[PDB]
Amino acid sequence: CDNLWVTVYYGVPVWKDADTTLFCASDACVPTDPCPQEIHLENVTENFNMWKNNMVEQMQEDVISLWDQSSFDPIPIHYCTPAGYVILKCNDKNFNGTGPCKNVSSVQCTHGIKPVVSTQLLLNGSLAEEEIIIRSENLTNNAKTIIVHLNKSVEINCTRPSKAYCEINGTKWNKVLKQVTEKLKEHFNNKTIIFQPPSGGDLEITMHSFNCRGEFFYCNTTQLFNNTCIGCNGTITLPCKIKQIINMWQGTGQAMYAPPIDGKINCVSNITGILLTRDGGANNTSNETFRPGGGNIKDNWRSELYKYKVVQIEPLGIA
Amino acid sequence: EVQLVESGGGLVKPGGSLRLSCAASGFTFSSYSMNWVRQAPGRGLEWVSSISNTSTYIYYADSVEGRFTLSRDNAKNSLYLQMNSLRAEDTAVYYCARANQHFDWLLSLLGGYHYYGMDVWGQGTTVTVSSASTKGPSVFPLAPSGTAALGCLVKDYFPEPVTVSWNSGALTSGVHTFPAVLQSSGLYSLSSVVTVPSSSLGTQTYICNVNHKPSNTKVDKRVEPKS
Amino acid sequence: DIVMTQSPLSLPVTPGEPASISCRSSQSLLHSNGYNYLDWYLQKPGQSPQLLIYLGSNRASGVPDRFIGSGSGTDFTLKISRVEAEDVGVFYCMQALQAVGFGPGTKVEIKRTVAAPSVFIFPPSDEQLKSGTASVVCLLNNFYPREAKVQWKVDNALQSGNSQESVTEQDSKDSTYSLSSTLTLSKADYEKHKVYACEVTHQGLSSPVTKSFNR
Ligand SMILES: *[C@@H]1O[C@H](CO[C@@H]2O[C@@H](C)[C@@H](O)[C@@H](O)[C@@H]2O)[C@@H](O[C@@H]2O[C@H](CO)[C@@H](O[C@@H]3O[C@H](CO)[C@@H](O)[C@H](O)[C@@H]3O)[C@H](O)[C@H]2NC(C)=O)[C@H](O)[C@H]1NC(C)=O
Ligand SMILES: *[C@@H]1O[C@H](CO)[C@@H](O)[C@H](O)[C@H]1NC(C)=O
Ligand SMILES: *[C@@H]1O[C@H](CO)[C@@H](O)[C@H](O)[C@H]1NC(C)=O
Ligand SMILES: *[C@@H]1O[C@H](CO)[C@@H](O)[C@H](O)[C@H]1NC(C)=O
Ligand SMILES: *[C@@H]1O[C@H](CO)[C@@H](O)[C@H](O)[C@H]1NC(C)=O
Ligand SMILES: *[C@@H]1O[C@H](CO)[C@@H](O)[C@H](O)[C@H]1NC(C)=O
Ligand SMILES: *[C@@H]1O[C@H](CO)[C@@H](O)[C@H](O)[C@H]1NC(C)=O
Ligand SMILES: *[C@@H]1O[C@H](CO)[C@@H](O)[C@H](O)[C@H]1NC(C)=O
Ligand SMILES: *[C@@H]1O[C@H](CO)[C@@H](O)[C@H](O)[C@H]1NC(C)=O
Ligand SMILES: *[C@@H]1O[C@H](CO)[C@@H](O)[C@H](O)[C@H]1NC(C)=O
Ligand SMILES: *[C@@H]1O[C@H](CO)[C@@H](O)[C@H](O)[C@H]1NC(C)=O
Ligand SMILES: *[C@@H]1O[C@H](CO)[C@@H](O)[C@H](O)[C@H]1NC(C)=O
Repeated sequence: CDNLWVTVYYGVPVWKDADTTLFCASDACVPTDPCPQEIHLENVTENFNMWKNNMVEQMQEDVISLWDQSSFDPIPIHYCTPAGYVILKCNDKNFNGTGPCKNVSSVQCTHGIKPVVSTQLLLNGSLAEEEIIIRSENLTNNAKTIIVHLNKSVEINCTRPSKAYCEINGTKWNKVLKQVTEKLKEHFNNKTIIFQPPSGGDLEITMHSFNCRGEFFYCNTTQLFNNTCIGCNGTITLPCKIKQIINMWQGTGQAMYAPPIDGKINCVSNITGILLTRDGGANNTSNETFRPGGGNIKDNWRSELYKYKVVQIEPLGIA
Repeated sequence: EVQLVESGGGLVKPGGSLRLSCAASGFTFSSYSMNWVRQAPGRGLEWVSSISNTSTYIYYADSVEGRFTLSRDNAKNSLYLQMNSLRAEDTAVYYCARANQHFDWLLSLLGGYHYYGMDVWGQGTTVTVSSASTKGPSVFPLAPSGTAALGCLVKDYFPEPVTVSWNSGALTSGVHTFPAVLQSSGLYSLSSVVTVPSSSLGTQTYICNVNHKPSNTKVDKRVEPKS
Repeated sequence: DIVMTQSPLSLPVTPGEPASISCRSSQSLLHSNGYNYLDWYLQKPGQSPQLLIYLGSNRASGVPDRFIGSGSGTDFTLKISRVEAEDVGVFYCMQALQAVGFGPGTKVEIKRTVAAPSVFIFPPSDEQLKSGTASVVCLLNNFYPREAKVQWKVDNALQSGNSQESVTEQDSKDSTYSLSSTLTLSKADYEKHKVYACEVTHQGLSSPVTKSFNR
């Protein structure tokens, strides 16, 4: 069913701003159409918002409906739009996060997005297409989330000996950390950036928590921000704990599990994004403090649904 | 009524711009799609663009996308078409015509069939694109020799048109003036001939009278048997 | 895109007996609505086009009932019962499924008891030789039908992309044609060779009878 022949929209706009019910699709969900469609709207300057979009909500609802009904491993899944409506796509290369981009086309279903459930770091995620790009709502309110969209996938190897661990090639770690340091320095009128392990609260935010094969690993990221790095350059192994019993990222309450088997339990993944936070208060100072925190899992879908925005189709649009 | 009147068109050097307009007068304008359709000299009809009753969903052709621009205001009851930048092959005779619609949902997002009834057509307006302007040298005829024929040749002129008449309007018996062509240099060139009873040669004179007006040059040429 | 074809690319008719031309797309035109998205237009010379049929078979107002549209899907057939001399035009076939597509035209003329051209040949004269080029002219006159070929041959060698041809229109009183082909040569390339000639093959010519000249 390849070929569309007529793939650009000319004339007065024909899409407003709303929000409806979009349904999952993969290969409950439906077969992803193997003939995706795209249409460019020339000389259309558009503006999107990644924090006030009524999508991350539906993603959270589908993820909860997914874990409730539940081998185990993330599945790349789309988000198709009902008839009469269309998803808009911001294809600009270096998108700040919000505001306007001037290269916008319209899909029908989004791209495959595997729902990763982790804090501090983002794994198994699409990389950006140019430089390290930062995203936040307010750059003054230090109690707001902070996303570092990287541009070099870094493999991680979390393994269980049949007190588990995670191996990471530390040289690329030091290099990507130097790059992130460069970009933060730029985004703060060239200030001295400094990092720190997370503060109080449950081990949910103090340790880097993630899911794997059914178990959950909480890692101590002590070394990953050893500022004497900026040894260090050799391959480095973070000891982590297979914490069976967690805090409910399932609504409200808790849950339980069963101890493991005498076999290798291993996840190799791609670190492709970072969740940080900020200190502040006493500033003053010639320094910028940063600890990883985030906490809220919605941020993850935020980080991966920035470019899409639902619109309602109707002719006669008015400028 | 019911009518559309076109305005615009003429010599415009390449890289330039132009504006055509269609004045609508006698129908409910804000209730029909409007379509622009050209026609090269010698070639056939070619659709150019289409725009809907609410000035939405504009379909451009291939040789027109990115260059031309179709605007509208359903109050002034006019069309407007902005041609830029121009190539030498856009030389055509442009036409505007209304057209019924039937919007559809099956063409990805939206999409109507902008054009399916073109009953009322414009008057047609010409648009030429070349370079420079010159006279029109009618460089001699010849009649080498049952019942022969001869005629004048008018080459290397610009622009259209030129008119020839034989013996200052005397002869029309089986005379043929040919539709001019466009040489690879840029100028137009045509010819004109007249079947003459062979015995009438060497007694009655045959003089061709050419009239290139955008140079105010008229010439009279004498056909001499075997020159 | 969508390719459109017509046939026959020329169809001489008679003021009286019927006629029919055909159009074929490359994709079917239905839309699950029952009626086809294809129109039929006419172009009378000098004057602007008209509209004959819209949406498959339905006839526009003002058009006589002698114009019948047929076909569905990919094959379409404009049939005309009875004709007269008001239809000497060019019948175009238009598609309206995706964007808008026209056809190549189906030129229509009158049928005429086939007559044969009287070819004439013209050298370029010393004044044009003094200028800077040389144009030799071959002429077909009072011939029918429109189909004829002119191949330029200098010293029996076949020419190529250097000749321009032009036809007239069906002459009013006789329903015949005339054609002129010009060959352009460099000022000296002319005097390089000796024998020039043109090669005509009209349909009313069993033998490609032709004309030549030296110098
Ligand atoms: C421009 O044209 C569009 C499309 O209409 C089509 O083209 C016109 C040129 C006419 O020839 C029409 O006969 C032809 O169908 C018009 O859009 C249409 O607008 C009307 C109301 O403005 C819509 O009517 C709706 O109908 C539904 C039933 O399905 C009702 O429930 C609604 O309450 C409403 O009345 C109609 O849906 C819409 N066309 C389509 C295909 O949906 C447009 O109004 C016209 N503009 C002007 C200024 O006339
Ligand atoms: C086309 O793009 C230019 C880019 O600056 C913009 O200024 C202009 O407004 C656009 N055209 C329209 C009709 O908005
Ligand atoms: C917009 O972005 C897409 C992909 O990001 C690209 O293919 C397209 O060329 C861009 N638009 C323009 C006008 O270049
Ligand atoms: C959004 O882009 C503007 C530039 O137009 C930039 O100044 C701003 O910092 C960006 N927003 C964020 C949150 O980075
Ligand atoms: C993960 O990284 C590897 C590098 O070997 C790359 O080939 C692969 O495409 C990446 N996949 C994802 C989902 O990031
Ligand atoms: C990543 O971004 C940095 C920005 O400092 C840039 O220098 C580097 O070339 C980028 N690399 C890739 C692979 O995109
Ligand atoms: C962020 O919040 C602070 C309040 O601490 C406010 O002064 C600032 O204006 C906000 N940011 C922007 C871009 O307005
Ligand atoms: C992950 O670690 C195991 C254990 O040392 C190793 O054998 C394997 O090669 C590692 N994975 C990759 C992709 O290198
Ligand atoms: C780790 O990264 C460095 C940085 O270039 C590279 O030279 C080295 O080969 C990497 N190690 C492995 C095992 O890939
Ligand atoms: C992480 O390790 C450091 C020492 O390397 C330790 O002081 C700290 O308590 C550990 N983190 C947690 C949450 O216990
Ligand atoms: C950084 O690494 C060095 C070893 O190279 C170690 O002595 C030091 O305690 C580390 N610092 C932190 C804050 O972990
Ligand atoms: C990411 O995907 C890889 C396979 O591409 C898988 O091994 C890994 O377990 C996934 N990440 C997590 C956190 O499970």
